[PDB]
Amino acid sequence: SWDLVTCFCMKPFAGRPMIECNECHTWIHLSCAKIRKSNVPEVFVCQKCRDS
Amino acid sequence: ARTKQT
Ligand SMILES: [Zn+2]
Ligand SMILES: [Zn+2]
Repeated sequence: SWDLVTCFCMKPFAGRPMIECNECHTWIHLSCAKIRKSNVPEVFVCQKCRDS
Repeated sequence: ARTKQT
């Protein structure tokens, strides 16, 4: 759990808020994605997916 | 979105 690395920042979950990309199904940290806890989008597509 | 720890 705690040490599982999935985000493109190559750093682990570590209990941090995360959001799953709807296109590549990768868990990304909210901070890395530039998303606030108070304003989570209903559909999330990560930057890697957006860059083609 | 499918989130955790939010
Ligand atoms: Zn990250
Ligand atoms: Zn993606």
